[PDB]
Amino acid sequence: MVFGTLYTFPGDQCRTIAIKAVAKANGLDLDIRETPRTPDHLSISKLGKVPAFQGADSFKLFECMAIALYITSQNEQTTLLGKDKKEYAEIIKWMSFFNTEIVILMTQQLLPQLGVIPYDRDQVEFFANMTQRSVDVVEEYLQDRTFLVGDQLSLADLFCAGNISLGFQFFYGKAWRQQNPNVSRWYEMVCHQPIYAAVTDKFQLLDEPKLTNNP
Amino acid sequence: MVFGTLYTFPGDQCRTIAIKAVAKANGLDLDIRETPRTPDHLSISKLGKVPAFQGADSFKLFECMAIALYITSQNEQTTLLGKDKKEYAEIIKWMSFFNTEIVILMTQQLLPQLGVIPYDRDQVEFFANMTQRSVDVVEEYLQDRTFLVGDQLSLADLFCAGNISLGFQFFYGKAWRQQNPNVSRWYEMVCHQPIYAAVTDKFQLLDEPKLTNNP
Ligand SMILES: CC[C@@H](C/C=C/C1=C(C)C(=O)[C@]2(O1)C(=O)N[C@@](OC)(C(=O)c1ccccc1)[C@@H]2O)SC[C@H](NC(=O)CC[C@H](N)C(=O)O)C(=O)NCC(=O)O
Ligand SMILES: CC[C@@H](C/C=C/C1=C(C)C(=O)[C@]2(O1)C(=O)N[C@@](OC)(C(=O)c1ccccc1)[C@@H]2O)SC[C@H](NC(=O)CC[C@H](N)C(=O)O)C(=O)NCC(=O)O
Ligand SMILES: [Co+2]
Ligand SMILES: [Co+2]
Repeated sequence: MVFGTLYTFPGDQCRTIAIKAVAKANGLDLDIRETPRTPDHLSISKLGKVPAFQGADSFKLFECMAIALYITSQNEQTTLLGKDKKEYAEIIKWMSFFNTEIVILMTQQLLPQLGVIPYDRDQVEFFANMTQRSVDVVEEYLQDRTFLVGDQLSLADLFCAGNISLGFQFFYGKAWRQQNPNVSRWYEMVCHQPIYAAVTDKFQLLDEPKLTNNP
Repeated sequence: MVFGTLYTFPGDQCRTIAIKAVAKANGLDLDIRETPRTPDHLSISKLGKVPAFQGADSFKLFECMAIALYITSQNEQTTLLGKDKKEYAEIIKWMSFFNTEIVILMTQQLLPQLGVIPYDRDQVEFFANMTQRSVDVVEEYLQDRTFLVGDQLSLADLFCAGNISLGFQFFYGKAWRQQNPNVSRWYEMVCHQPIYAAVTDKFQLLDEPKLTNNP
């Protein structure tokens, strides 16, 4: 049957992509609800947050790290969670760093520029630079690394790549990628991994950013 | 020997307490560096963030979820990570919810009121209410629950309780706890668990908040 239901947004969502990806790779069918905050969704996430999950099990879950790990752990033969205890902890590290130090800061750079949230050129400039100072850590770490953790694809590669896809959607044009070659290579590499390509729209990159910090 | 070194702040820190707690419970000695951002600390966390960890191993880690899980997983007999795959995912859920939807929002309520960060009565009021709307979820969930996950103490109880201790330090006086009985009971219960009491200053609660949203 269907393994469970996943509440999300239409298309590719930065906190959802890995969840779709490892579900397919683990052979778990999912019912994708692309309409958020129905009675069913609030039953899981009272604050109405995407992603939210409920199994056929009828087991309930928010948050994205928890859902991704849950679905992944289903296959006991998976190689997406590290060789050993250290690589696992490392997978946890990158997943938490990307989700709090990159997505949360990039969100406050972005929403004002879409008119969701009040706009202040200086607030937005702050977040843009705080977001990039966190991405700079990854650029640097990836100097002469292929994968975020260990020597093969992990959940961190999938989950993090899906996270940072927010920036490739709006801000990271050719210039930015010239300037940030390792993150760009690694991101473009994870996007072409079949597990990840299978559950996403066609790969596409900005030429110029869709956004600069104008209102 | 010492199992590793932990960079933190002096005294009880909301993202550090569980890490100390499960290290002791697992019989791992830790060298506690209470002076952040030395050359050694930046070697782990280039952004200078607490907690950061390095084993005698010389294995390196930030972020707090990753460190806590790493140290905990050391004992293969631990009961702090759930009976099964669901309870594990649940432990991951509460750890991520407390760390992003409570600590991050409570931080922006708090820092302006300490003068770390610019102050705007309305910005602070926003965060205060967004912080409480996330805590309300826990109040509600804990109605007729003892532990966050399963039927015994887990890492989520320890880690989350340490997180929310920020609020008990500054904002949550007798009034607040009258108003929010389940979170209060559960917090006060985790603080009296010996594993957690062992690595903290004496238990103490506000009468009146140390802070209201004045500058
Ligand atoms: C970037 C992709 C996300 C879109 C974000 C939307 C968003 C809105 C709208 C919004 O109000 C905000 O982000 C948010 O959710 N909280 C927010 O305002 C309080 C914020 O600044 C913040 C949150 C947490 C910590 C610090 C600041 C911000 O303005 S993905 C869709 C959203 N998902 C999540 O937020 C899940 C997060 C959780 N940690 C997890 O599963 O990992 C979402 O559902 N937003 C709708 C909403 O009303 O909250
Ligand atoms: C609440 C206990 C924390 C104290 C927070 C201090 C703090 C300062 C100072 C600061 O600038 C800020 O919080 C921060 O770190 N980033 C911040 O500004 C960009 C912010 O608003 C934010 C961060 C992330 C997502 C959204 C917003 C905010 O003003 S604990 C000590 C601090 N630890 C961490 O931040 C670790 C977080 C990581 N996810 C993890 O290990 O889990 C710390 O070291 N702060 C110092 C600093 O300069 O960053
Ligand atoms: Co650079
Ligand atoms: Co109430």
